[PDB]
Amino acid sequence: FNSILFLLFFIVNLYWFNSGLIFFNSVYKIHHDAWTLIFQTDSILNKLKIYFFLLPLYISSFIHSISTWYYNYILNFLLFSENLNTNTNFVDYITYNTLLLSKFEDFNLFVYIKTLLITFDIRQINLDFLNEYPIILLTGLLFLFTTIFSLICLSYLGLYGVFILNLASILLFWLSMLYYFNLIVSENYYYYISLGKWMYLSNGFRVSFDLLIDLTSISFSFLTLTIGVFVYIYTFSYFRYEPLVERLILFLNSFMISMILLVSSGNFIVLFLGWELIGLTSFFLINFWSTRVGTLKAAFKAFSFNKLSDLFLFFAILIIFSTTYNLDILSFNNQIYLYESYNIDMFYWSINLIEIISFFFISCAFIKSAQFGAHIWLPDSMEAPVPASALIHSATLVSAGIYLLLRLSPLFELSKYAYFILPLIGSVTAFYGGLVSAFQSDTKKTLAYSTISHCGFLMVSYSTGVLEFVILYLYVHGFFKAATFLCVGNVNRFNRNIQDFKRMGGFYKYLPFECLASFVCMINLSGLPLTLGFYIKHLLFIGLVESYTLYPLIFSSLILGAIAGVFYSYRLFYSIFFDTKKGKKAIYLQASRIILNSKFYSNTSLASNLSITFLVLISYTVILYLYCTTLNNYYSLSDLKSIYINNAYSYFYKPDYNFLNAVSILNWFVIILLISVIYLNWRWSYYYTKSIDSLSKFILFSFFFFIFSKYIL
Amino acid sequence: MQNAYPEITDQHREFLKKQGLKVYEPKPLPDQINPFSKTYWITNAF
Amino acid sequence: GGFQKYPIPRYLHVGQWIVNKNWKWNTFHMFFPTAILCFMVWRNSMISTAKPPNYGEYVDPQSPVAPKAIKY
Amino acid sequence: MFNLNTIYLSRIFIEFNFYFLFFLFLISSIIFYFSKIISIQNLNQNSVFNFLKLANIFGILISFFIHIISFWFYCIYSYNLSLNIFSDINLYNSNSIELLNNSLLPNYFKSNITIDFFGLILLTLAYIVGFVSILALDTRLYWKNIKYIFSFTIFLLIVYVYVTVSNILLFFMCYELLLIPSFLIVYFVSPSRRAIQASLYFVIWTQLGSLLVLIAISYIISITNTYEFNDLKYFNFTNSESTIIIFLIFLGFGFKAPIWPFHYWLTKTHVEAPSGFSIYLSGFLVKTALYGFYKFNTSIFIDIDSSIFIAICIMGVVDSSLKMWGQTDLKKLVAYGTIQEMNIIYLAFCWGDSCAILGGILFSATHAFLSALMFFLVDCIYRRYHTRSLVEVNGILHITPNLGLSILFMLVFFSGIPGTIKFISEFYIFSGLLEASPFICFILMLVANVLGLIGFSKSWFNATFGMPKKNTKYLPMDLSFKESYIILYCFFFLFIFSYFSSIFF
Amino acid sequence: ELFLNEYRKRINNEVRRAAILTPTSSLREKMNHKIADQILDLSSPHVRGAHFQAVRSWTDASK
Amino acid sequence: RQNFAKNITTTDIPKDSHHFAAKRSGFTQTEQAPFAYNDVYQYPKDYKPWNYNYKGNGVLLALFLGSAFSLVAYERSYASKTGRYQRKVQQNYYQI
Ligand SMILES: CCCCCCCCCCCCCCCCCC(=O)OC[C@H](COP(=O)([O-])OCC(O)COP(=O)([O-])OC[C@@H](COC(=O)CCCCCCCCCCCCCCCCC)OC(=O)CCCCCCCCCCCCCCCCC)OC(=O)CCCCCCCCCCCCCCCCC
Ligand SMILES: CCCCCCCCCCCCCCCCCC(=O)OC[C@H](COP(=O)([O-])OCC(O)COP(=O)([O-])OC[C@@H](COC(=O)CCCCCCCCCCCCCCCCC)OC(=O)CCCCCCCCCCCCCCCCC)OC(=O)CCCCCCCCCCCCCCCCC
Ligand SMILES: CCCCCCCCCCCCCCCCCC(=O)OC[C@H](COP(=O)([O-])OCC[N+](C)(C)C)OC(=O)CCCCCCCCCCCCCCCCC
Ligand SMILES: CCCCCCCCCCCCCCCCCC(=O)OC[C@H](COP(=O)([O-])OCC[N+](C)(C)C)OC(=O)CCCCCCCCCCCCCCCCC
Ligand SMILES: CCCCCCCCCCCCCCCCCC(=O)OC[C@H](COP(=O)([O-])OCC[N+](C)(C)C)OC(=O)CCCCCCCCCCCCCCCCC
Ligand SMILES: CCCCCCCCCCCCCCCCCC(=O)OC[C@H](COP(=O)([O-])OCC[N+](C)(C)C)OC(=O)CCCCCCCCCCCCCCCCC
Ligand SMILES: CCCCCCCCCCCCCCCC(=O)OC[C@H](COP(=O)(O)O)OC(=O)CCCCCCCCCCCCCCC
Repeated sequence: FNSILFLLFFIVNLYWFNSGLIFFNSVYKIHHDAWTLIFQTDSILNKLKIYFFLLPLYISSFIHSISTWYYNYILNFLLFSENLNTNTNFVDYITYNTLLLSKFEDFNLFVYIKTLLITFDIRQINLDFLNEYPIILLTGLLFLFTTIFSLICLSYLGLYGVFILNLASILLFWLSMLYYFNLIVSENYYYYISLGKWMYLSNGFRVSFDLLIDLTSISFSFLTLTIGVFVYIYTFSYFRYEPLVERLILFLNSFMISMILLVSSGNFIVLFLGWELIGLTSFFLINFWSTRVGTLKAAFKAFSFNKLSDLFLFFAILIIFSTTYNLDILSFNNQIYLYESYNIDMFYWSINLIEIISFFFISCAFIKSAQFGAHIWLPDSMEAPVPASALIHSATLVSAGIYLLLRLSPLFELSKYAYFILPLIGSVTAFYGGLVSAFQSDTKKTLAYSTISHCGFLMVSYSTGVLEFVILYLYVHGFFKAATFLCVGNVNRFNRNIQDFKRMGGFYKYLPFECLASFVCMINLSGLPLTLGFYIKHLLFIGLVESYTLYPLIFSSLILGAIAGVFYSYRLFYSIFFDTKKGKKAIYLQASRIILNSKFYSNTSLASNLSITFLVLISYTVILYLYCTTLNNYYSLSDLKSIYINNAYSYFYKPDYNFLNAVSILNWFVIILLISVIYLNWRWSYYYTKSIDSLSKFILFSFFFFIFSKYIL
Repeated sequence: MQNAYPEITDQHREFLKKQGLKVYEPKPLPDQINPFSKTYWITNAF
Repeated sequence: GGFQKYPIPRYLHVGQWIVNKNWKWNTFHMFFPTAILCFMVWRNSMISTAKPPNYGEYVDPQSPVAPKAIKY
Repeated sequence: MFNLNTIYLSRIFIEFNFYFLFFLFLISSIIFYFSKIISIQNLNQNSVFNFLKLANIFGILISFFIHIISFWFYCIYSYNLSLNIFSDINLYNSNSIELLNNSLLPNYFKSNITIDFFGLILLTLAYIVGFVSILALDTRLYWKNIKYIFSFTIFLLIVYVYVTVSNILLFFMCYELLLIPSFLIVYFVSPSRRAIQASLYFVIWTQLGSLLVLIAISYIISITNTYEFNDLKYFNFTNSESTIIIFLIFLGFGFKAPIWPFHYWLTKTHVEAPSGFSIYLSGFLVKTALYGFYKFNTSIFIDIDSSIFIAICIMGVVDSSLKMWGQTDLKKLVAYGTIQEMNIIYLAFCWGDSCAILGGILFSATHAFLSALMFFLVDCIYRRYHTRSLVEVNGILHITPNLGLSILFMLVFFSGIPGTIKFISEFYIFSGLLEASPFICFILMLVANVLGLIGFSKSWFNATFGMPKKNTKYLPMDLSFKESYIILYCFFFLFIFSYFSSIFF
Repeated sequence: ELFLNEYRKRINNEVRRAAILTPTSSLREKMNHKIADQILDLSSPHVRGAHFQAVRSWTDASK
Repeated sequence: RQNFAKNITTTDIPKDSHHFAAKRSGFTQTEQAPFAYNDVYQYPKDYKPWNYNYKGNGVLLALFLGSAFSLVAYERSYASKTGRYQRKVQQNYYQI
């Protein structure tokens, strides 16, 4: 009973068995059918020699025969089926199968072991295999199951356990998404995956659970996931020292996965599922402060609007199913043109089928994008914690309508109602949100109304009909809105949950990183000259159509909304950071104590600063990649699957003098507004006269500098 | 079931082949994905 | 920053300020099995995945893979 | 490959499960009557009440397992019977296979058993809902009402004969037998004092419809002397007779299956009845009426416009949905939800034997399970918090997290999320109604799924959320294992029944 | 009736296959063929997709 | 109310008799009499009230055996449907 002796005997037996296998294989090759003539020779000496020298083969065959006999008995017992092929007795069967050695003819122990070892070898995996089969599904399922199981098992996973588990899952998901983003956007790669036959929806119909990873899906998915990764990293610092941080983290993960499922939906049933899931998870995030009933009122407002949108979407899907006996998104997109000519007989009116379907879709899209009239819930949804607010308002909850329009664009291209309604409502919402945000005094409310304005601009861009411009606008707005939301969240946490900047002043020194990060993020968000966010508005005005009947109102509202960005950006930044100290004495004194002076001193989190920095860097890189893909001379974007060409790119490639000078009007309007917000004095100061003098110096120097640059050189 | 797309000629196919295009052909499931594969069952046992 | 900590009843199974000593092993035994489950789901679903042709490939209209209309 | 063995196994299982239940009930009753001079509980650990509870529970459960097996056998049998009829086209060949009865047990009431998918769905609902309700009524049965432990076994036997009979008179008698046990339960087991009047309202309101159905049955039997339920193919009712029969049948069965304005009794009984018996009532006892209406109206040929009946059903749905908001009582709110769902189900049966019946059956199953879930949640709230009123109950989630989670997931399921038989049934009904009358479909969907849904969600969310600062010395602990697993099983069924074979749906 | 619905489901699946295989360019050109005519010919009057009843005369049922 | 017997014989109740001790000397003329039973429940160490504390393999084995039986039964059913004693595995399988 020695382990060393057992191992040595096992190794010796392995070598003997391998040698016997090789010998039998060679002899079998030589004597395919005549091997028995020598193996089973009647000679006693030869029989004994063969048995002794092939004992490992014989014992292995005996064990295999016993195992096969027992397995066949078990199968017969369980299935009440047949016999062991034949009714051979136990003795006859075992003797025959043990004497038979042909089972080893193609078997080599070393080769088999090597195959088993190399089966798990990871060197083999290649990009080509990944390109053939998408690993995005494997990582998304990982993230989903991690979130679900973490929700269920909270006691097992403490604060740190939940954070680390979900961080690993989300990082893997984001890296895979990043890998496939390059292929889908430019290389014309898209996948249609099916998990199975989900449900039966008619007498003989059964819809499968399918996902569509296309350019339209990936544009939203990658943006949401990239924003969510850094929001997740930031939340652990924002909700620092809170009773319930795991709950908030898991709610954020749930909302992210719900939005990902919605955007990457293969059929209307999955789309509706994702729609309801984002609604429910947004409700939970808004109602996070469950103890308070004041929060429940805002949550219930959002819930009612979401249920109305669900009604509209469900009715539209029912109309589509009744018309075409199909719920597949691709099939519907490629079939809708045939049924365009059809009408539906309703109560007393014959409504055009496309018009009614597009009416319901646009209604639900407006409700979820917080357009004018249906936006009443968005200002009240700010009761959620800042990470949840950023995620919902950047690219997750308020872009659902934009995703719907982009995915079902072939439908709306043949919609008279869409043509009339999208530009008017978009421009009105843009103007309303911009002006209200400019006049707003609270940080979260300002960001919410700015989000409403940018959603209006997105609607107007879709009305223009350049899906590339819409996608660029969506990406820019989402990234920079999220970054600004994180910055204001740090500011609010420092200011002790007081979100109004009337009590904020001189925070530049107390939050140095937030000041500069907010400066960059706001100049990019509010379309300002010489910034990454100027081109989105420039392209929107390039593509704006002029055949509308309400074009005067549409254009005036668009101009006012576009200019409104400057006021809110300036007010937010200046009032928060560089205005006179208006906050309570405690806020400043508690942090100005000399004892706190240390290398570790900070009023924010190092992880939060790093998360914001990485978010800004990645947003810049991705926006540049999209700009190169679309706005470059060589068009390298993937197919959008739309046959409607707007001609808008003509005024981007070869603009005429008329349009070039027309854009200057808005440019100079913005310039005058900047001069007003900078040099305008509302309060007496020691620097009133010197401020007027500086304005005079700037005007005269600008004139002379222009003279020298243009003429004197 | 019957062909839906309009037909093309064998001469046109040969012209495309000379130009360097390839005929799309579905590929068999790899051993890892194939559910009737020794690799698949070794993975299951592991 | 956060709210002041207050006592939570022992009998009540709630998540207020819950931290687990064995969170490392808990995470280890909650991550890898989930990864294996997702791998199984992924390999099951890949059988029913569709991809368009590659860059140098064209679909022959008369090949079986090409779409076929219903024959009455 | 279908063989006669499967046919006979199906028939034998169906026939013998009934006798299994009957013998269990007979033995339990004999023990109960002959063990004590007076049939009341002896307040000690050695009472026969424990044995009777054990026998009832694990007779229902084992019969439910056998019913699963027999239902699967029936599905195979019906599918292969349809294949046998449809497949062969030769004129000389015809499927004429005759089966000989067993010599072990007799045919109850000398009737040959006939089973249908709707009947077996109804029987499965009976089993499951009866199991839940019996599990609920343990705290109510004490020392003088222990005789009502057999009420659910009696219900199961009545429903078994109801769904496994091809005789019109036996069908009607089984339908009418359900009144006595239910009335006795409400009268003697209900804690509240208003249950005394609620029971009388229930009896009178249901008996008016019972009399209407009795008049219809008398019209059918007196005119057609047949009772086989299939000889009606060879007899045609004139227009006047047919319209009278359909009106009587619809009104009579709508008295039981609540329709506007005949739901006053339902609201009263649900509010004032035992929390464990409300589950059984709403889940099952209102669907025997739907099954009977389906059978009668599909057997009779009707040449009348169903617009009036559709209008009645839609008015009931609208009325219940609009009233949902104004209820602070959770039990009454769930009762209004039951009225809404039952009216939708009844509307699903207004087009004769069209494909609407499939959606109606699926919606009946999902409503049974959903109503059981909702009434069980209300029962848990009332039993641990000694009130079922929104003003007195607030912040359930923060003291009983599992109960609050159950409420939230119940609301999500009630909303009709995809992946649930609730969503599937809504899809069936609305897809049909869109083509039948699109504007009516829009109005129905709008009302039910927005206004009624918001009214329903307001009270439940207000109860779940908030801050329970009142009566801190009397706060409960949490759900028990029994309650938690009942809730989990309801969720599991609502989710997984969507994978049931689509052949019958 | 189930068989006609199956025809509609099959043609819808073929349209999805065409959409995935063929790029948006020439997709409508290739669809304006047997496939589009069959899609229109399998509309609601001819196949009962999800309607409660397929309104058929006795002659249509016999056919 | 409950009428079951507390003192079961299937096993001995875990208990600790040292937490509470009964006074037996030094009484006063105003002090109440001590208590006779002072045993408290003692839980097994490493018992976690927040989970099921289930350490058996019976459920897992039952589920795995059910799944394996379902797999083999489906294999046999497919062979019967194809009219063969066993599955005829093809040389190549494609996506579908
Ligand atoms: C407190 C509850 C309150 C409830 C009431 C309130 C309800 C409403 C509110 C809800 C929210 C509040 C409650 C939640 C908090 C609870 C807190 C708590 O109690 O903590 C302790 C609780 C228990 O852990 P523990 O106390 O530490 O230890 C328990 C024992 O040690 C474990 O002992 P063991 O290791 O021996 O395990 C025993 C067994 C567990 O035994 C059971 O649970 C018996 C189940 C019998 C069948 C019943 C139907 C099952 C339907 C599917 C769902 C499976 C159950 C998972 C839970 C539901 C989903 C989340 O484990 C298994 O083997 C799992 C496999 C189960 C599969 C069975 C499938 C049957 C057929 C189903 C239909 C056909 C499917 C075809 C699929 C085809 C291929 C895709 O915390 C958890 O661990 C949570 C687990 C959550 C589920 C995930 C893990 C299982 C995954 C199974 C496979 C599915 C995943 C993907 C597979 C992909 C490949 C196929
Ligand atoms: C959106 C809504 C979301 C809602 C959900 C949110 C998430 C909720 C999460 C929390 C709740 C769920 C997860 C946790 C559940 C609890 C897990 C747990 O561990 O609890 C511990 C829990 C409490 O532990 P305990 O107090 O110790 O109680 C132990 C049990 O009494 C018994 O334990 P045991 O150790 O005594 O094991 C007993 C076992 C005994 O196990 C065994 O016997 C297996 C080993 C022997 C194999 C046979 C060998 C024969 C030859 C002898 C060989 C030598 C001896 C070998 C054995 C040696 C000993 C090991 O017997 C059985 O299990 C009988 C089953 C038999 C029928 C089914 C399986 C067979 C199918 C057919 C097979 C055909 C082929 C085979 C043929 C065989 C020849 C005829 O125990 C259990 O896990 C029991 C199972 C049921 C637990 C509750 C399950 C609830 C599931 C809820 C699902 C809800 C789904 C909702 C989906 C909604 C979707 C929208
Ligand atoms: C008539 C010519 C055709 C154009 C028609 C339109 C005329 C111009 C209309 C401009 C409306 C701007 C509204 C901004 C509201 C900002 C509100 C806010 O945030 O608080 C105040 C913030 C300051 O916020 P604050 O926080 O620093 O202090 C606020 C102090 N209290 C509250 C006391 C007021 O910004 C401003 O004060 C600047 C706005 C006032 C000055 C407006 C000058 C307009 C110059 C127009 C130039 C036109 C150029 C020619 C071409 C135009 C057409 C192409
Ligand atoms: C086979 C494939 C995989 C099978 C897995 C099936 C999973 C089915 C769904 C499981 C849901 C589990 C919920 C657990 C909730 C635990 C309690 C909790 O979180 O705290 C409650 C909190 C606080 O709880 P607490 O701290 O008082 O108590 C925790 C401990 N207990 C409950 C045990 C006492 O209360 C609330 O405010 C309610 C919040 C509910 C939030 C629910 C969000 C769910 C989001 C899921 C997103 C999934 C996306 C899916 C995408 C794909 C869709 C096709
Ligand atoms: C003409 C023929 C007439 C036949 C009449 C039938 C007479 C029935 C008499 C019932 C007596 C019940 C008490 C027996 C003594 C129990 C002793 C005990 O508890 O020790 C534990 C021992 C053994 O326990 P154990 O620990 O070995 O657990 C294993 C249990 N068995 C053996 C069943 C697998 O006795 C029992 O557990 C028996 C429990 C009996 C009660 C069962 C209740 C469920 C419903 C069935 C009741 C009977 C109705 C008929 C069958 C159903 C319909 C087909
Ligand atoms: C809703 C009321 C409150 C709730 C209680 C319910 C009570 C009413 C229940 C429904 C009764 C039937 C009403 C619809 C009848 C439709 C057919 C019809 O009459 O049209 C003329 C019919 C149909 O005619 P037709 O024009 O269609 O075709 C035949 C034409 N001729 C004859 C000329 C060839 O004509 C008749 O033959 C007259 C029949 C009159 C029958 C009226 C009495 C019915 C008595 C039995 C039921 C009593 C129930 C009482 C319950 C207790 C009340 C408190
Ligand atoms: C560019 C992506 C960047 C992000 C990647 C994140 C990680 C993704 C997960 C790893 C890849 C999995 C898919 C493999 C595809 C494939 O089969 O690729 C094919 C190769 C073999 O090549 P061939 O099939 O072509 O011959 O597969 C293998 O070699 C299988 C070996 C295992 C691979 C990792 C399995 C991960 C699942 C969990 C394992 C848990 C182990 C036990 C823990 C206790």
